[PDB]
Amino acid sequence: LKKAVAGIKRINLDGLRWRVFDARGQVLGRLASQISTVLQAKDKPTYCPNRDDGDICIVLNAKEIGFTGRKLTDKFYRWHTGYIGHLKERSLKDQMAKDPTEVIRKAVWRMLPSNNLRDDRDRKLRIFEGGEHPFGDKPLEPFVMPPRRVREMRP
Amino acid sequence: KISKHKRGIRNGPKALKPVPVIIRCRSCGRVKLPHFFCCSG
Amino acid sequence: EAKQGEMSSRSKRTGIIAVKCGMTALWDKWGKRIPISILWVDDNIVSQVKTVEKEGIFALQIGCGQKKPKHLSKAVVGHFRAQGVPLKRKLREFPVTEDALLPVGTSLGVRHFVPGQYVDVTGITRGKGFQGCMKRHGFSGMPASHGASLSHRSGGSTGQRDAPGKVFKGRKMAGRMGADQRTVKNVWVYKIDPARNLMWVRGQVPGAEGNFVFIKDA
Amino acid sequence: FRKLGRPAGHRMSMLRTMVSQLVKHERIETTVTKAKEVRRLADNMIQLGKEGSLSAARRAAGFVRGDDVLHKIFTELAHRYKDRAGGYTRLLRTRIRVGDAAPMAYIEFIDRENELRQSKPATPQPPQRVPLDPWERSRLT
Amino acid sequence: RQKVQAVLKSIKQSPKKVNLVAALVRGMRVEDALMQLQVTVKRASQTVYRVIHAARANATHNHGLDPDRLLVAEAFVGKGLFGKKVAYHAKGRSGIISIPRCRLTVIVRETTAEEEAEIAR
RNA sequence: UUAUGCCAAUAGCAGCGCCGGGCAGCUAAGUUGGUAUGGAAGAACUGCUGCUUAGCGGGAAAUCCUUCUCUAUACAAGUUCUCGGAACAGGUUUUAGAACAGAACUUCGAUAGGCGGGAGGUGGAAGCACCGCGAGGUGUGAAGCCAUCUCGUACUAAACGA
RNA sequence: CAAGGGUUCGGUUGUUCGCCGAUUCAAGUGGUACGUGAGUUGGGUUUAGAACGUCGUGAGACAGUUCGGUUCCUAUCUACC
RNA sequence: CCCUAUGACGGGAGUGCAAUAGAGAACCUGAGAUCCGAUGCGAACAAUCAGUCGAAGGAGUAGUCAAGCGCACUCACUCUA
Repeated sequence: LKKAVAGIKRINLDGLRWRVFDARGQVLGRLASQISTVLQAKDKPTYCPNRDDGDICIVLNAKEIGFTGRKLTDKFYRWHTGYIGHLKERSLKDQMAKDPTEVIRKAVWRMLPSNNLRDDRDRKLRIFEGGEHPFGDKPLEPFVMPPRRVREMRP
Repeated sequence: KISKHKRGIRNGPKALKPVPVIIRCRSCGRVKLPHFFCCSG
Repeated sequence: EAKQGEMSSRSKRTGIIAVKCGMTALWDKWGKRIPISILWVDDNIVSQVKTVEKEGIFALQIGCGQKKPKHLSKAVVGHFRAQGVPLKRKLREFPVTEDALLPVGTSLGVRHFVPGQYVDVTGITRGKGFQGCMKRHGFSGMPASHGASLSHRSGGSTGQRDAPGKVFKGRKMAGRMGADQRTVKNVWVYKIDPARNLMWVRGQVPGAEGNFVFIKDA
Repeated sequence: FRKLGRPAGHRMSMLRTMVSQLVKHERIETTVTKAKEVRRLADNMIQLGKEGSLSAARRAAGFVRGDDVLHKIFTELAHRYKDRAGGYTRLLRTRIRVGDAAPMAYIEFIDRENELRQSKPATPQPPQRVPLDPWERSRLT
Repeated sequence: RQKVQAVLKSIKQSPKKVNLVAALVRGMRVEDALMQLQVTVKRASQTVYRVIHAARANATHNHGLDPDRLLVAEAFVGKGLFGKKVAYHAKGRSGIISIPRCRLTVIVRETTAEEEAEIAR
């Protein structure tokens, strides 16, 4: 739903930059920290820590995504519904067959700095688990992760 | 113990609302809310 | 219950909105007595066909009753007029499948319901006001010949420094009880009339002494 | 329906005095949600003026009291409503003032010299007809 | 001059009772003030009314004021003398109650140029 | 027991004065209705492939979805129709109710009262006639009354000229 | 493996425990300030009286026994309906 | 003396070195706690010894001065967050 997925870019400042993080389906944390930077504007020189100049960074195709080891069926997500007793728990297989966007959204949410600009930063983040995005007509800068991936290999 | 802050906050939402429509005996003097027996004619 | 009413293999047909008239007592051919409720359907009609295409969801907007321009508040006079649909006492929406989709302006009635099968009602029940425990939840109470200022009250949450003054979401005396409570999987409809469009049900349908009930499950 | 907050003996033994005074005098000024209550005894004591038999007179002897407002009823209120079928009091809402926020209300009869809302004319009732249930009024627009 | 002033001293009805009603006409037209006052029930309204009408009359008898171009600009209360007294309780424990008194002030000015907003209302 | 002189028929009071009844309302000792299906993941436990790394399937009143309830202050704050003198507000009630709230009615009107008709409860009115000295009985007579329920009627109070 | 739902009445004792009688699908083990008195009870037990046995040479005590022995709070806040 | 109030301690007029609402009667000077105000900014999606340091803002806005009547300085200044 173009409306319900185009988000609230009618709320931020728009006039800075649109950038695209397309995980090629490799790795959660190494996508994540890169995001938590770009989506915190600490990567350009004019940083000043009492403000939000987070650029728009848009992640693409969270269906094609890779998380190594066998955490997939081991690391659940835990959450407490207030009502005595309850602890609603959900494995990552469940989470990924449900909506593989929420996963990374929550992860970077936790990585971002623990202050009340955190929500007011995620207000500058949008996701499609496809390559199909309606935020194309805007000035689109696809982004490249650092050239720092030696990728040690094992028998 | 609890100060102007809470005291004002509690006495406020008990504020006086100006009364709506209010009619007067066009010539018979008094003023009144609707549905009264001011007068006769 | 299948192969009846008017649909294909599997769907949900729309619900029909009626009025609790009272209760009485019938009998069967095997000479046994069943209580009876009479639900009056006031010429319910279709007033809006909701659309996943245009709006987003599949819903038939059945109106019930009769109302007058001196009784409607203009924002709905406009609705009814734009639909071009006779005036009704209360509106109600139902979500029903892609099939079982009706034309704007087709009236409904009790022959929509095949006898002998079941229904699900929903009647905004008969609250009692700001009741207290021992009736709101069937709590007990301390004796009436030993204990003072408790003869009819309740207990106390678990409580001590652990669970620190944190009464979990418990059970206290509370406001009224008027709400909508289904009677799931009702027992078969005795009889419905061609004219007069009533219908008798085995009994215990929620809702007031009139003005409130919905029906579905068929 | 009202209790007025009074033991059910004292409540009657007040309402009697109130209707009786409402008949001795012609107008009274009383708390509305109690005028809304004499609104019934006044009429059911007018009906006995209209009937006037020995039975329905010795019955009114119990409900009215104080003075011979009994005779006042039987003699003038009958003869002034021998036609008026129902509705024998006006119960206007003057809310004059009290010091207790208690509303106040004029209550007095209808076809007198100087009433408060100059009445409609006492028309005899039309006679009953069989009720029907067509439910045929579409009220479309 | 301007800001015609009318006070009333020794109003023997407590201040949190007087200001409660004064806040109703805290800032609007004198006519509708005198009108909402006589349809409120609270029995501070009679003194608040005495005061606003006395202000209007003083504003007239002093030159340069149109008692229809008037509207109360400011008005408030203020505690005055209250002659304390003893207060009794069970168990011989005593206390004190203070019969209160207060003053009220009203300060009016012409409706200088705000009719233009008012008609817009 | 006190009063209406007395008879007659009523009233007050005895914390309904005490009895026998008692509709609507409320309640349960009464009556209903539920204690399910379908779907996924998957416990030990079980099998079979494998190819020695692994592959999948059954597999529990268990977990999660489907029913019921609550929800857009769901701050990515959602969608549809319609009103624009529109929504309110006030007044008569209410199947709703502590105020607020909801819902009904607001004079081209049944909103409540009132009056007529029934229903529904008590259970043979008074006066009159008879039988007996009386206590008292029988007829006139399912009489007499009426808290509620329905049904007729705007007769009262709910328009509105702020 | 499993906490989803359950886990009874009555007899003597203040009893927790426990014994018992009658039942059930079963009559679970601990935590929760040995949950819970600004919710209730107040029987035990730790005030003053009184008495029995024992100890003290008396005044008195008894981790022995029996009888009787005022239960305060108008809810600010957090929590919650 | 007038003016609105039931009634003025009120408001004017007036005496007075005093404006006497900064001597109006308990009456000089009149302070802090306390209360109601008026203005300017902030304030109903953001959690706590309530701040300190930074700070986008908003607002009220001064001056000197050759140079030209502006602009460009006074890190202008003051509140605010």
